[PDB]
Amino acid sequence: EVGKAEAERPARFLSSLWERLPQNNFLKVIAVALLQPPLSGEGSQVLVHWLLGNSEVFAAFCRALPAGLLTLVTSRHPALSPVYLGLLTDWGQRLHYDLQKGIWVGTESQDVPWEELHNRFQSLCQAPPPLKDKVLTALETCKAQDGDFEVPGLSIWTDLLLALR
Amino acid sequence: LELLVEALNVPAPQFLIEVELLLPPPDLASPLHCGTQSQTKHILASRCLQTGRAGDAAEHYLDLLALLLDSSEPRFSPPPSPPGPCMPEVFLEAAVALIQAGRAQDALTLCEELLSRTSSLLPKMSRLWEDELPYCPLWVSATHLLQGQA
Repeated sequence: EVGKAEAERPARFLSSLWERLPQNNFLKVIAVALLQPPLSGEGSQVLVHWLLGNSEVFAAFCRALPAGLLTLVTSRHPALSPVYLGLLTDWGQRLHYDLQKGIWVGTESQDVPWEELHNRFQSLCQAPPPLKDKVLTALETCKAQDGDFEVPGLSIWTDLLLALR
Repeated sequence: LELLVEALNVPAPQFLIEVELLLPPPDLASPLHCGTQSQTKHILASRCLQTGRAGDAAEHYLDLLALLLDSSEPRFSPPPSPPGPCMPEVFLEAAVALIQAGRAQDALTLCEELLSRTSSLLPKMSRLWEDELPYCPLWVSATHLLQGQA
């Protein structure tokens, strides 16, 4: 209805909603609306633009939801893929390996753990082929960027690629 | 010690009561314990390495391993006793010596042959994927360490 009105742009309505109502609920709802087939997909087409415009919401979008939902979203909308891997690629890099417990960990408490990040990459790899090659190349290019090791304790990306197999 | 090895290189029961029959077989604290050529060639090599004569120690240790592992046909030459080092520790000492000499490309062939020969004993390193509980003796780790410094 706002689109047909054309008075104010949809993004302004959505930004106001974002301040107004509960965020956790809202994000699940956006995720779900991105996948409902059209009935008149201009709706979903608007939300992708809004999300790519607003980085802060997308930081909590990918962070709060479960894995398969984000996977299906990203496979439906290829415009969300290159940013999502970029979000994940930045969360790994701020981990550190401790030798006594064989687990990558973060410094700050709000840094994504190993298990959640593994779950996300596993879901992305268990997906259609158009995204599998994307994530795989993004991981290999980030491995070689940090020394092309083939042994654990040195690169989170080597450790991911080892755990996928 | 150099002389003692060459000395040990060279190899009657009377119907009567002699002294030898009554004297006890000697212990390890005694000065009359003298092990075999191999168990003394290891003393020479160990004492040559503890002082900083590592080139000489390398030749001594390779001579030792030649004795121990080329022993199929002739009379046997045993390894040191199990107060002293176990048979992997001997290889490690050899490789340390070869590093200090400047023979790292031989200190890798030592370590490769050691892991080749004990492959069946090494753990399968599938716990590497699953990450205190499993078992690995020190010498496997130490092998990779020397293999690195090389």
